[PDB]
Formats: sequence, C-alpha cells, structure tokens
Amino acid sequence: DHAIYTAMGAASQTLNQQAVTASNLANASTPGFRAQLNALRAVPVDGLSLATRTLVTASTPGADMTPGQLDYTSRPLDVALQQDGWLVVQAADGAEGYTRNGNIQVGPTGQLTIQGHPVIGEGGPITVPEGSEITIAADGTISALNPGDPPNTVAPVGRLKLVKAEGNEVQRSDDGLFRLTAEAQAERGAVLAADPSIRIMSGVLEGSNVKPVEAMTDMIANARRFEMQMKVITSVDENEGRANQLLSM
Amino acid sequence: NGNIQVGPTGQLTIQGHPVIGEGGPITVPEGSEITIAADGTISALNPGDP
Amino acid sequence: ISSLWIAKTGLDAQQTNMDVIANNLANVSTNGFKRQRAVFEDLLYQTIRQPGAQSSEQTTLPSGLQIGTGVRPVATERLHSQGNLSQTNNSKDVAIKGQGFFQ
Amino acid sequence: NGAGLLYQGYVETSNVNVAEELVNMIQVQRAYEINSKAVSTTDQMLQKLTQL
Amino acid sequence: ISSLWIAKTGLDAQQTNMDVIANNLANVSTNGFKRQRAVFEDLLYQTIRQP
Amino acid sequence: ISSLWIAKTGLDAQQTNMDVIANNLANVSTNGFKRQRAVFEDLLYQTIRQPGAQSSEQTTLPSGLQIGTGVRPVATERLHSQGNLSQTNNSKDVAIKGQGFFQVMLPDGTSAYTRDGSFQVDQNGQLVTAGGFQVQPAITIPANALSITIGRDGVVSVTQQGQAAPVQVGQLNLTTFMNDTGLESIGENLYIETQSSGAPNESTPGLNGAGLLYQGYVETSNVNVAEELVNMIQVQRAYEINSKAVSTTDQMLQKLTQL
Repeated sequence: DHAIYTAMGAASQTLNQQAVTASNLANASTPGFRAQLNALRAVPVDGLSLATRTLVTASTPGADMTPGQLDYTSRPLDVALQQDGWLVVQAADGAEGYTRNGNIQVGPTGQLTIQGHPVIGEGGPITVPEGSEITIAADGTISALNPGDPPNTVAPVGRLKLVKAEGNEVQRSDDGLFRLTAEAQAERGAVLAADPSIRIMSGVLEGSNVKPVEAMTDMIANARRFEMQMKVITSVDENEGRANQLLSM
Repeated sequence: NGNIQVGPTGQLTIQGHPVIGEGGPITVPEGSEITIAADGTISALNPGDP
Repeated sequence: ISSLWIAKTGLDAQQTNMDVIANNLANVSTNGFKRQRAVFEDLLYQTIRQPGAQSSEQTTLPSGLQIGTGVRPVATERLHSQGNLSQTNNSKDVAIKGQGFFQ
Repeated sequence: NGAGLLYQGYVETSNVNVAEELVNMIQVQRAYEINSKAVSTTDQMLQKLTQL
Repeated sequence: ISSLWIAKTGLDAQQTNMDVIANNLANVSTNGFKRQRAVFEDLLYQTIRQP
Repeated sequence: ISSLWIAKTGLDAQQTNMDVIANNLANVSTNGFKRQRAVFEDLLYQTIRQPGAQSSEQTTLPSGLQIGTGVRPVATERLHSQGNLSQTNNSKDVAIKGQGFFQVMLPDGTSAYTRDGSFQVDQNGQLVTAGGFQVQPAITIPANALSITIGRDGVVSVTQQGQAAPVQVGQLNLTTFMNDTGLESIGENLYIETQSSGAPNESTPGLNGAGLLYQGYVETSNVNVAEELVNMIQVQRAYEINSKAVSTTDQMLQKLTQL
C-alpha cells in the first residue's frame, strides 16, 4: 500500500525541478547570471526482508560557469570578465562575494557600486573622485579624468581585484552571490588573491547563459514523468480499493 | 573522414588516430607544406626552400 | 503553485522591457532625448536542504537544494552620450557641446 | 568647470540606435514566448494531477 | 541564444565604419582636414575543454 | 528516454555551428583574421546484442542491434591561408607575406603572437600595436623623424634632417611555428603558444620560411560569405528537422502516458 508514497514523492520532486527551470527562464536577461543546474538523486531505503523501495529526491549541484555572450553597449564603465574571472564585492553582512555583473554604477559621491553593493579592489572599497569620467584598463587599472581638465592630466585612481575560481569549489549564496566552499577556503585561504593573468575589457556587458533547448527538453521530460507518476498512483489506488471489500466478508 | 591534421612533431593524425600509409604510420617533415596527389602520394615542400 | 508565480514575474519583466523599448522607439525624432536601458535582477533563493559536505573521495555531486524565486526590474538607466547636431537655421536654437542643462 | 559650449542654430537629436533596438525587441518576443510555453506546460501537468 | 548578440555586434561595427566614412565624405572641402580610419577587433574567445 | 538526449545533442551541435558561422560573419572587416570551421564527431554506440550466425545457405540480413548516442563538437580549426592586401598609405602599417607572426609583449609578462599589422607610436617613441601592447623586439623611432621606411626585409630606417644616408634603427624579425593551427586564440587578435603548437622560432623576414613585409598595406580577412550563407541555410534546416524529431517523440510519449 505504501508504494504509492514513493510515486507521489517523485511527482512532488518533479515540481521542484520544474520550479528551477522556471527560475532559469525567469531571469533570462539579467546580466552576469549563471544558470542553476538540477539533478535527481535516488535514495535506496534499506531495512528488513528485501530492499525494493527507492525514493527520489531533487538536488542542485551548483551553477555552471559557461561564459554567456555579451552585448556591446559602448558604455565606458561596463566590463566583461575572462573565461573564469570573478569580480569581488562586499556583501550586506561584511563578507566578500564573487560575481560577474560588470555593470558598474557611480553615485553622487564617487562610490562605485554593482547591484547596490560596494566594489573592492586593491586595499579596500575604491572611490573615484567626485565627478570625473572613468576609464577601465584591460587589467583592472582605473583612470579618472576630472571634467574640464586637459586630457593630458589622466591619473590612475585605483585597481580592481579579480579572482579566478574554477567553478567546482564555489557555491551560490541565498542572494545570488557566490562564495568559496569549505574545501576551497581551506586550501586557498580565507580570501583569494588577485592574479595578474585575468584580463577584462570595457564597453561590453555579459548576459546570462541559459540554453533554451535544455529548458524545453527538461520541461517536456518533467511533464511526461509527472503524468506517468499520476498513472501509477491512480492504478495503485484502484488496485487497493478492493482489498477492503475482500476483508469485509 | 578526409579531415587530416598535422601534429607539432610532423606526425599525421585523424581524430587522434595516426593514419598509416605504405608501411606504418607515416611521418612528414616538421613544417613542410603537404600536398596530396591523385593516388595517395604525399609531397612535402620545406617552406622557404626552392 | 510556485511555477505560475515565477513565470508571471518573467512575463511581467518581458512586458516592462518591451514597454521601455517602445518608448525609446516612439520618440526617436525628438530633440535632446536620451535612450533608456532597463536592468533586471533576480530575487532571493530558498535553501531547502543544506549541502552537507562529504569529502569521502567518492567524487560525488554536492547534495543541496536551492530554489529560485523570480526576476524583477531594478533600475532603468539612461545613457548620457553626445548626440548628433541637426541644423534648423533658426536664430534661437542652441545645442550643447559636452555636458550641462538649461534651467 | 567642465561644461560644454553652445552652438547657435543647431539642436541636438536623440541618441537612439535602432539597430540594437530591433534585436532587443526580437529577444524580448522570444523570451516572452518561452515563458508562455512554461506556463502552458505547468498548467497541463497540474490539470493532469487534478484529473484524479 | 548567442548568435543574435554576435550579429548585433557585427551590425554595430558596420554602423561605426559607415559613420566614419560619412564623416570623411562630409568635409571633403575642409582645409587641413585629415582622413580618418577605424580599426576593429574581435571580442574574447571562450574555450571548451574535452576529456 | 534516450531519443530526447540524442536530439538535444544534435540541437546543441547545430547551435554551436551557427555560433561559429555568426562569429566568422561578424568580424569580416577585422584585419588579419583567419576564419574558423567546426568539426564534430559521433559518440559511442551501445551493442545490445552481437550478430549471430549467417551466410549459411541463406541470404538473411544480419540481426545486430547497435544503438547510437549522438554527436559532439570535437574541434574548431582556422584556415591559415593568405588574405588579400588593402592599401592604407599609412607608413606605419605592415602587411606580411607567407607565414609568420609579429611578437608582442602582454602586460602580465608573457608574450603573444599576431598577424594584424597596424602599428602606432607612443609618447616615448616605441612602436606598439593598436591597444598599447609593445612590440617585443622594441623598435624605437627617434623624434624629428621625416619619414619611416620598412623594407621587404625586417630592417626599419628613418631619414634625418641633414644626413643623406638613412640611419638604421631596428630589425622586425618575426616568429614561425611548426603547427599554426594549434595556437590558442584570445581577444585582440592574439595567439598564445600551447603544447599542440611547437616552440616558436624567431627569424629575419625572407629566410627560414619566414614571410616578407610590405609597407603601407593591411592584410584582409579570408572569409568567404558564399560559404557562410549556404552553411546558415543548412544549419537552419537541420535544426528544424531535429525539432520535428523532438516533437514526434514528445507526441508518442504523451500518447503512451494517456494509457
């Protein structure tokens, strides 16, 4: 009789998987977004007699670090990272996180922000002068030019901090930021060190990496699996609906 | 599959498989231009040479 | 159902982006107008099962479930670039070269 | 103080680039259609659930 | 989708090239003007590894 | 079901093909660009049962079941042919004949190799490429230079004010590789050495298989649009066919689950 539970579990898990797909289709245009993977894990429940029941659960083995294609917005302060590059920003709790949203904004006080989070480079959170035009070099060097000054007065005002994470040792937080996992921080220290090998380029912005074919195939598979599970459930219920009649006597 | 590639050491290969000619796996000179005849003969011209 | 409430947000984001594009295209011939670009940002995620570490050298995938929530439009920034100059030959038309606004 | 000059007899036209506007419109349409497909799929599976 | 944005970048590059061509043709009678040319460049290549 | 996975692999392969075609078409105006082409390869095959006995007084077909798996993109190769030359009349632009790569110095400290010949001069006189990357042989052109002339060989000379004889200031020797296809491409028309390409060897132009330098010309991209259009048509049709296959498999599965 309890076999139906197993079936319904799978059905429920399917919905969870579906939700993940919807999320990937929801933010299909957010810049610097990494698609959320999904997978199904079988849990063999053991016990006495003979082991037959095998439950199903859903899981997300992290995101995928395939770099998405980028738009050329010609904006002087929009950057795109390398194959495995990450910008370092300061989260709301004070810890640092790694992102790829190269859409930097300037406030009314020279504060450089990404999605409202401060940006930290060499030293600490950088701050350009009050109302200067900003240019970003290929290695993170920032050149600020105060308006009205002659063009030969360009002077560096800081340098970004780029880290290089493989992708198998970074886990997403609950707000979209990525952080080193336990093994990563154990083997590479609490905070990563900037490496000169990372190169960026200004004027372009990297979009999300969502494959429509993958989403469509996953949705079709989820629908078919859910319908099969419903068929199993109704068959089990109908079959069991006569053991009581047998017991009635 | 007629797509033939040349390795750094001049050893011919197709999809990672060393192609064998008359004898064993044929090895051409290092950086010579390779021309295929109408019967399988391979002509190698060392670049810069006459 | 969460799927409906996520796809609703997706459709709304696409609709707002289309409205922004339509507004940009509609007044293309107006003078001294700056285009707009709408940036989106994903909502927060809910972690259902914590990804408990194994470190058993089994090369197993991480077992952690984290569901998304959807997408919202966060900002619409306008690009203040220098546009082209068109001559009207009128004695009372002034075009700004650089940055600044009349009051 | 870093302020632009003035030209008389000229006006500044809008800096709208239609070449990318068309591309953005196409992408918006395709994403909208994809989300509609997702809605249809989840509605169909929910209807199958509530069939029994 | 990726090809769409690549083609958009190509369109923008061609638009910039036409812009400089038109600018050169406009002031063909300007004394002391110097001809202008635009040099383009490809974006980053993303690599895919195999086992 | 395996059919969906096979069709997904096919669709992804077609998408990658369209991606490389779009990449080739986009930078058709890039100087010194070598067009790419993607080559695929089929996956493994599962033998459900081996063929039995046959050709025994009978002409029966062999009863062997061997299911496929799909297709993956195995490589993307560029054709290091010779492009056409366009005149620019700029005395600091060099076109290269034959084989060879100018060696530039990346900011981090390593070196890259390029074909794009269009150089400029910084404030210190050194010859750099468009982007600021200094040319590794480090040619420095002095001030008050009336005109810079680069011969068919790598020698570069500049005539002074009073002196009749030009003064030599440097040599633009260039590098060659055993396998030019194996160079790893990055942005800004730069190639870096890998294990697939042999160790670079530097030589003067015109010797040891090196090319020749033409002053005031720029090498054009070797892209053929006629190939690209037909490839686009072919990949679009293949994509449509695979989508039809997905639709049919979905319909038959939906018919099954209505049981």
